[PDB]
Amino acid sequence: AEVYNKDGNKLDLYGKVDGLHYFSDNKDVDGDQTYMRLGFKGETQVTDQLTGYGQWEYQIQGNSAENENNSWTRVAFAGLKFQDVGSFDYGRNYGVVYDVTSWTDVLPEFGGDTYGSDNFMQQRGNGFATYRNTDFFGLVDGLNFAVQYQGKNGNPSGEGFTSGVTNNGRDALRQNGDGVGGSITYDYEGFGIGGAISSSKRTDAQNTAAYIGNGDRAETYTGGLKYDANNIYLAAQYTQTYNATRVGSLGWANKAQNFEAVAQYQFDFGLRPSLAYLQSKGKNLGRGYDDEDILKYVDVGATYYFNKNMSTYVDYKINLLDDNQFTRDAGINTDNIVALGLVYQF
Amino acid sequence: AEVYNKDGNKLDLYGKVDGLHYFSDNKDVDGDQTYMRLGFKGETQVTDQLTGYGQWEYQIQGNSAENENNSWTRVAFAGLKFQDVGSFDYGRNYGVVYDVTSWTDVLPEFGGDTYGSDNFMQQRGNGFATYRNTDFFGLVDGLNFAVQYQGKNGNPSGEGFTSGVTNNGRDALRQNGDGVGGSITYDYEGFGIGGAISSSKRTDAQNTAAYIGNGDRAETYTGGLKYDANNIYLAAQYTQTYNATRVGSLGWANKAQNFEAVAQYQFDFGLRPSLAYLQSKGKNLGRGYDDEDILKYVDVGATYYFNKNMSTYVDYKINLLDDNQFTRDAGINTDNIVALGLVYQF
Amino acid sequence: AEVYNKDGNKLDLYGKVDGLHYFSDNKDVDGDQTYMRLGFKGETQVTDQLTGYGQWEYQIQGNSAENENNSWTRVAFAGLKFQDVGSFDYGRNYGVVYDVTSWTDVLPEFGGDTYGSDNFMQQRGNGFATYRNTDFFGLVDGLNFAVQYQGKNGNPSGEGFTSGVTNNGRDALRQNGDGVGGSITYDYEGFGIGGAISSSKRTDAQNTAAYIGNGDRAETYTGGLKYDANNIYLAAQYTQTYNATRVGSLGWANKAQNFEAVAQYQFDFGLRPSLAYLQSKGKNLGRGYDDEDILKYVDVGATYYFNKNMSTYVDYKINLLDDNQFTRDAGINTDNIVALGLVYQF
Repeated sequence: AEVYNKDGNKLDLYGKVDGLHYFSDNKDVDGDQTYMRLGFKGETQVTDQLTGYGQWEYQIQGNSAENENNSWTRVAFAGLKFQDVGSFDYGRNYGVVYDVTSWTDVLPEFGGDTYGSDNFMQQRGNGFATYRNTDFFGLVDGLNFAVQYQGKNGNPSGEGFTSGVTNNGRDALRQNGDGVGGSITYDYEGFGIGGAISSSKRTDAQNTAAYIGNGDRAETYTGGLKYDANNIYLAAQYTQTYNATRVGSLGWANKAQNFEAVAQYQFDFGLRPSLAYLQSKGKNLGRGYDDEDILKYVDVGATYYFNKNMSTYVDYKINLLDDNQFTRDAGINTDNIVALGLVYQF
Repeated sequence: AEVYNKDGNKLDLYGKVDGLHYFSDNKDVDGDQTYMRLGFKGETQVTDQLTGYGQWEYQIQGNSAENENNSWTRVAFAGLKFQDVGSFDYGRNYGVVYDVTSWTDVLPEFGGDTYGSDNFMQQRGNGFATYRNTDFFGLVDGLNFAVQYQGKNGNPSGEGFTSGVTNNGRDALRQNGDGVGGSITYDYEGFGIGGAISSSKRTDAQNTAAYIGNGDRAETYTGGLKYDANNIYLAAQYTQTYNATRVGSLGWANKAQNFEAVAQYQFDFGLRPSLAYLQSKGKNLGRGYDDEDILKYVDVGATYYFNKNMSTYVDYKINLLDDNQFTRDAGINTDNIVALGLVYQF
Repeated sequence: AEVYNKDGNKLDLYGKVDGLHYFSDNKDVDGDQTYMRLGFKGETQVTDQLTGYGQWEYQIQGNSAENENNSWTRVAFAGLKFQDVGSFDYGRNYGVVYDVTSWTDVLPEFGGDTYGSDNFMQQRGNGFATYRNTDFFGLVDGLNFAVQYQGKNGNPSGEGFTSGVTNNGRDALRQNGDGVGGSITYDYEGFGIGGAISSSKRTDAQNTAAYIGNGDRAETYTGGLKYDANNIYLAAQYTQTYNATRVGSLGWANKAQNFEAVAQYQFDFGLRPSLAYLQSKGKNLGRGYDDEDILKYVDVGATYYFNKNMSTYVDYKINLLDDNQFTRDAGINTDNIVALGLVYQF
């Protein structure tokens, strides 16, 4: 919670430590996943109508030995917020789509893995500019909508590259060009209807013949429904991506028609049994397959909260993906996983 | 100290900065050792009988240049604590043995180097599960005992390995298998008697012919005495490890019979002169030596506290190890060291 | 600001998040420069005349992807401060010269780039020992002067080196030997006159034939003037370095006669228009050039503060360096840059 509050500025340092264990026949994930997150969320009141804010979060891994450090900045964004107008921020922030897919991201640890960090515009990414209007400037409540842009993160500097070079370059699986997107959402009577659209130009370092799924731009459409009332949570979402969904290490997919569903219930003592189904179907991707789903699994779990600071979760990912050549080339999991976690948070 | 305390939860952010300098003829340690530690120790009261807690500490090095970062998570563990029953935690935590050897870890900077981080079960390590009972459920005070388990941390993923692979793999000198251990301690009238036992299965990546000291399991026994009264501190400890004591880079030792002693005195203004002797004898290790001690030195030092936040220490490690072929192969220090430190802590 | 204050010790955790964007034809800097800084500045009152303090700052980069972490410790120093005597600190701290050149370091993001971190003695560096006397032990106010020493940071350990090895070695462009320096400054009636002198022995790893500018020691002289009154800021500074000014990657320069000037004005609402000119002339360096300036540019910018926590700056670096062979060998920028930043700070 808030730790400093005086002279027109408040600042809370938040975070968590998660002692986590993965049990899987797939020895690439089996083991210990203990980690932590630490960050701050500061906000100042410039005037009775203008606000400023800065948030930052840093995830560190606690399962590595003493002689290596695994950690990364999840979010680091600064902006302003003018009342009944909206808020504008810049930095490394969440994607336009994430929010609606965040409706199906209420799992203990798994779930919402039809995308990853440093994807096109569908999760955490750098170079973001987001304008989020709340209540349509007061016409009606729970009618928010956002417009967002992102700049290019091309090839790294110093690696002999001569085209598509940016000071913060990276591997081609995580690069991107100039992209724009929007989102619209209405949440009333508990019922929530959300929609997102995004497009992003692709770089030449990604248009190579090694990575599959060549295309000019990446275009994502998402439509989702949600229901959160009387200790019940239901959510469904359907996304269609064109040249915008990763396929292991082989690159991306031409199309991807994934339909996610999740249902949870909150009991009067702190038990939350969750059931979430995910299927992401790759279609007309190429290389001889020309049709094969990227992901298919169910997740049955239970989270037990003792308060708003201490909790523990059990999770069971039943993977319904048989081992074939496409999976073995892409490196996509096919085994059932168990996740036992103990989370402290402040 | 505590910085946030309200709504049934308290959280203290603690740490220190240490401006340290090493003076040694061994140019591998001679130079600047300035560093810092930062972390949090949060605790919430679930019920009048059930507690939750989470601690985390991160050590960063301040003697490196601007273009590299040296740091690592020392401890990151979360658990619960039920009164007159005990506490159970998980994550990266301290070993079963450490506590009793912690009796001989009261030196300024040196001392307690018969083990290192990511050893078998004798210091900080990942994948820990520890149940510590206090006062034998109330029968008698100062009679605590702990039972602890640790899982395997095998070979890294993505390095072509096909056996003993875990998601948090590392080098073979720091791997381990499934291990279990216990400890029992009685501290009354200042007199403290402690004992620890630990065993750990070894992985096949460690059973190679390159690293010496092949064996099925690693077995450590420790017995120690302590005395802390009327501004006096005495401590002695004897450990015997089988296939569990590192020998530089060549692997481990078959046996190791180390006997540590330490004596310090606290004066009425803040002076603490410390004298600590360490000898760790490797026996029947192989490769032609078949008998040679791993470590032998004395440490004379003085710590001056100005308060509970600011202190400065002088330390003099007289190394009684002559330079032979075994040391030069293992990379074990043989020179006398001086350590001048200025420590601020909060 | 201060977050913990009780029992004779105070501690403030400070920092900032900066959403920054660089626009440049030089694709090595063009892109996103969003970053953050986090640290603590603790201080305890030992006696009514003796103080202890410890500061630490850590800069992390937020423009990198999820699978790499760019960060570094900027300052980490601990010391004591006896009233009307002075303060002594050790660790990674700022250089003797920086302060006077800090008079021309009042730019939004650019400026003060005639040196870099891990230079000889003119900015942040490790192994520092600084004694700063304030008011000449009370004879006259605003007459402070400092004496500072630094030890060697030679070659890294484990890289087959046999001479000039330190436990915290680095690349030869950032090494150094035993150096000493002093500084004297008088600030009265707003008028400030500052002067600094520094000398540093050079290591053999830097005396190679690959890096240009061979010489026994590095010697820097600096003289500067400042004026800060009635919402006006003027500053000028002249440095002459011998074997102490970096030249891209080719090593250093034999001489460097740089003359920096800056002028800013603070308006009654928060606008600060800044104009800063920098020229650093390399002379008699060798390799066939024998005369060529290291840097030459102007910077026109404007910073707008909304409070002491939220601000935003625009900056325009007009580079007056034409592209020749020397620049292309050294890797020195030649293009005009634009910098748009949004800074939140606590």
